[PDB]
Amino acid sequence: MAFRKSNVYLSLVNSYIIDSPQPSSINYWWNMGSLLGLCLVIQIVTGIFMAMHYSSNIELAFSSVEHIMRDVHNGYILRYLHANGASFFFMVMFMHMAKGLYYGSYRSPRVTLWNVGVIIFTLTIATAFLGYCCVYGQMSHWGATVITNLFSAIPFVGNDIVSWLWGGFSVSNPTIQRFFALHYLVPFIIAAMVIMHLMALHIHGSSNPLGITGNLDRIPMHSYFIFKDLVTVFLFMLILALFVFYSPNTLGHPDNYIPGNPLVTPASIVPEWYLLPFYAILRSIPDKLLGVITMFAAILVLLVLPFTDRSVVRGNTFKVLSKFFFFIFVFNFVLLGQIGACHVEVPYVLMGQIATFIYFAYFLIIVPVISTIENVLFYIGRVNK
Amino acid sequence: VTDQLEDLREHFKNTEEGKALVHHYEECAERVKIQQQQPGYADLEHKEDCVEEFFHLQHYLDTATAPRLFDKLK
Amino acid sequence: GPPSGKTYMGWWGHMGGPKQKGITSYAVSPYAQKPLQGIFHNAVFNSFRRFKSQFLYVLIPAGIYWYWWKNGNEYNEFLYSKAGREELERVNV
Amino acid sequence: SSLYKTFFKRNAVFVGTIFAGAFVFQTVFDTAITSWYENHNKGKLWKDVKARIAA
Amino acid sequence: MTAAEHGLHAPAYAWSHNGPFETFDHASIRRGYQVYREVCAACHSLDRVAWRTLVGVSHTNEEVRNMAEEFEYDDEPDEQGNPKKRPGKLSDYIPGPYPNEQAARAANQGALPPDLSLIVKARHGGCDYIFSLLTGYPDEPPAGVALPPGSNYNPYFPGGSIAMARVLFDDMVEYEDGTPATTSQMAKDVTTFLNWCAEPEHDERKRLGLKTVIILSSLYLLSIWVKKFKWAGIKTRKFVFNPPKP
Ligand code: HEM
Ligand code: HEM
Ligand code: HEM
Ligand SMILES: COc1c(O)c(C)c(C/C=C(\C)CC/C=C(\C)CC/C=C(/C)CC/C=C(\C)CC/C=C(\C)CCC=C(C)C)c(O)c1OC
Ligand SMILES: C/C=C(C)/C=C/C=C/C(OC)[C@@H](C)[C@H](OC)[C@@H](C)CCc1oc2c(O)c(OC)cc(OC)c2c(=O)c1C
Ligand SMILES: CCCCCCCCCCCO[C@@H]1O[C@H](CO)[C@@H](O[C@H]2O[C@H](CO)[C@@H](O)[C@H](O)[C@H]2O)[C@H](O)[C@H]1O
Repeated sequence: MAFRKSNVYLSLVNSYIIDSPQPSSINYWWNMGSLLGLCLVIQIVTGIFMAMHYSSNIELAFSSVEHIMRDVHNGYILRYLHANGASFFFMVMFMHMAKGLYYGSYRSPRVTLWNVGVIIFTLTIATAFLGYCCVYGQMSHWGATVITNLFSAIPFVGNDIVSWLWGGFSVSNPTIQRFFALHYLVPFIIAAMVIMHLMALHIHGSSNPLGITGNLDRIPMHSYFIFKDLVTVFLFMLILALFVFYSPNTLGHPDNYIPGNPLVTPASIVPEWYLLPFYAILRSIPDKLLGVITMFAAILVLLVLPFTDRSVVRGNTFKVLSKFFFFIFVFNFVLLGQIGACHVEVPYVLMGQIATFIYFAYFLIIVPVISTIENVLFYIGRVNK
Repeated sequence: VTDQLEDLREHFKNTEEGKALVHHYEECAERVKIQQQQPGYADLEHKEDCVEEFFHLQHYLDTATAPRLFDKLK
Repeated sequence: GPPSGKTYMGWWGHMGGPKQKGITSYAVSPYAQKPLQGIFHNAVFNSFRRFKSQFLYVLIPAGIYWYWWKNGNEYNEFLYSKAGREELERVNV
Repeated sequence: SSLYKTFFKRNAVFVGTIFAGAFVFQTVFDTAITSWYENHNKGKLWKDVKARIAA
Repeated sequence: MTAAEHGLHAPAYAWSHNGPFETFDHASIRRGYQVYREVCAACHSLDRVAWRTLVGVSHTNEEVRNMAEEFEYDDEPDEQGNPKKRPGKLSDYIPGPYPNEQAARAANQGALPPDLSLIVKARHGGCDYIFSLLTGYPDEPPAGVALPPGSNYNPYFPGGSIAMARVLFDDMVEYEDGTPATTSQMAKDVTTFLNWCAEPEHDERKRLGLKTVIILSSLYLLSIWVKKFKWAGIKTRKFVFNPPKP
């Protein structure tokens, strides 16, 4: 047989990237996964090169990043790639997840695939938070303060967990040094989780836009999808480049260009954009404990979809009601984000509480009710007795 | 020479729209000093200011001066 | 090697699909085809069709949310202006 | 296009020629861009400001 | 939130450096430095800017050396261990007016003048904001505004009450290049200078972006074409079904 198939190392490459049978009809929405691997690589490479010039001590962290920006040859390119890349990593992840939601990718036999994906999402959010704290700007200090405090809501031992996470009385040197060490570690755990994600993907293969079997017409990954992936890889790089070179700070917060101050929390404090919908959810609950529980539940509820989707067909392509409510969900999510960016004021507080309800109602009420109705509609529209 | 920005501002404060805006600000300023001279002004917790009317004036001026100021600068 | 669990996808030669018979396919080398320039005149009016069926599913939910957003924002602006400070004290606490 | 068949004659361009052309491109392209860029910003550059200075 | 608390929205001025193909105006940077030295430097530090970065940007190697030497910096102790000073060199960072935070607050009614090295990037509005703030002090605050003692009114600052008084006045600086030193002109210059302080890579960054975007755009258009070619056989493929007899 060909060497690519006989060699122990190359056969892995062959089965995953060359001869892997792909359903002939997958569309550009199936290009997000490769884009995520590319994002992971960009974050790791740029972070290691910057680590070479970074000091984690709380007294030097902010200046060491300014040093990367001013004195390191091409340093600003590395930092801007890393920062803007993190944002692009989230934009693509949301699209990858939304694609799964729309096409019923979370369904059997891909439940394990979906569950591992949820874990990766949690780890990615934690990784970005740890990195954000390393800059040690104003948003870094308060973000670290607020987020480590999320654990104080745990009854009895909560405050002990926080003092342990901090390594002291408050967010200080011990805190930033351990957050940098952890920021360096997690990306590699994410890499291992991605391999487990690809392993689950390999046993059943990708799904397709029709939601039915792809077994009757497959085409090799090599050539077709390798070059098709190339198309979105360049488009992705072009757009990332426009931000990195022409508008590098548009997706960030001006307060992070101010060294962290333990005695003053800016009135302008706003979480990173990709965290806004979750932030809004927490803010909508006027209780400390319930606020943090509901926010975490907003992520874990994604695990419920394989069970609440009662439909007999995979995906929303041929489902009028499901398509409509899917978009209600998407735009409701964007609203949650817009609410997160707003002040805790009158119209906003109530809108956030209603949007929060709609968010949970989608998975727990709308999908099971609507999918059941659609099941019945499909039946009575053709059975003549 | 005279400041280029002050020039363009003065010029626009004297247009039809500008006069209308200073008038509304003026009518507010008048109403305010009358309330100050009356007894019990210190303890009222409902003192009116004219920031809003002032902002409308300043906003109009900004909108007209901003796109022109630099052609007059070096 | 070690026994592998049954799945819903095999590999070339045993994909796991049903036995096919009666279907005949035809194709022509990309080399023998008209170089990329014909995707117009014949493939232009045909396009844009796969969004004429979908835009309503996107637009209506979008509209509902944009309106809801605009309304709440304009109301907040009113509440914090002079004219609405009376209503503000009412709806606030 | 017969222009292609004169240089490469129905065969694809080989890596060596691709690599060679890349080194050439890099130099040419950079000068072309720097020239346009500096010309587009004539008067604002330090080169221009230094000319108006004498010390 | 109320307009006063939010602060007046700064308008968009036509900065010569706005635009993908635009570099900073280096003459304005040069002038901006003078305004900083003669006005701002009395209360504002510029800690992140090293003398050497000025060379080839706004001043000559000689001019910067003279400027650095006007300041004394701590040197290495002598043969006997006693401390000693030294004139400044290009490797040094522009010195600040105050020795520590406490001394800075004492000289400003308890307020702390922030360092201006990143001020342009550390505020929404960027150049538009900084400029507007400097040229936006009204001779008298709007009617009804109870301004605290030692404070000043500026509509562009959140809350309207700012601890920095107007410091720019017509002809308070004598521009070396003969330019009329009006307040709006001086504001336009320091701001341009401060943008460079915060973004020294600006000119070079946009030049690299131009090359990067051209190469990537081409690669993008090219990949589309290559993909369509590699897929032509599949896209135009045709099927026919002839039901098998039993
Ligand atoms: C998927 C992985 C990663 C993500 C999502 C990520 C994300 C981030 C984020 C959001 C920041 C702050 C960006 C900013 O400056 O505003 C950051 C900073 C940083 N990251 Fe990462 N990071 C990742 C991997 C890595 C790795 C492996 C390293 C290797 C050491 C690393 C090193 C750093 C350093 C040195 C900083 C500080 C410099 C800076 O602010 O850009 N990162 N990261
Ligand atoms: C770093 C993150 C990730 C990487 C590198 C990654 C990569 C991939 C790849 C290569 C594919 C195949 C191509 C495609 O369908 O796009 C895939 C499929 C899939 N992934 Fe991910 N993924 C990531 C995160 C996630 C997350 C966060 C989820 C969900 C919460 C998820 C859910 C899925 C599902 C369900 C599929 C199957 C889609 C289908 O065939 O219909 N993935 N992923
Ligand atoms: C044209 C020269 C100057 C420039 C460019 C300038 C610029 C600035 C800027 C941008 C701020 C920050 C405002 C904000 O937080 O948004 C500020 C604050 C301040 N400046 Fe200046 N400044 C100048 C001269 C001066 C001088 C000479 C003094 C000392 C008499 C001074 C004292 C202060 C103080 C005390 C603050 C604190 C404001 C507060 O916290 O309320 N500045 N300045
Ligand atoms: C059936 O479905 C599939 C499918 O199976 C596959 C495989 C793909 C193709 C896509 C992929 C295989 C994506 C895979 C990506 C990854 C596994 C990324 C893993 C991440 C990493 C970060 C790798 C680790 C990297 C390093 C150690 C290098 C960094 C450090 C360096 C270079 C050292 C620097 C230092 C010095 C001193 C020079 C599809 O597109 C697809 O659907 C269409
Ligand atoms: C060693 C690792 C540790 C201790 C922690 C890791 C795990 C935590 C998370 O998830 C993994 C966590 C990021 C959370 O996830 C639920 C996100 C949605 C956070 C959402 C979030 O962000 C904020 C933020 O960014 C801010 O910045 C200025 C400020 C903030 O208040 C004003 C917030 C905030 O109020 C919330 C809820
Ligand atoms: C990841 C970093 C990027 C590195 C550079 C990217 C790769 C560039 C590869 C450039 C040239 O690689 C080149 O490809 C062409 C096919 O396209 C090969 O050509 C081969 O196939 C073509 C096509 O059937 C035949 O006409 C030709 O006679 C044959 O030799 C050529 O021998 C090889 O040398």
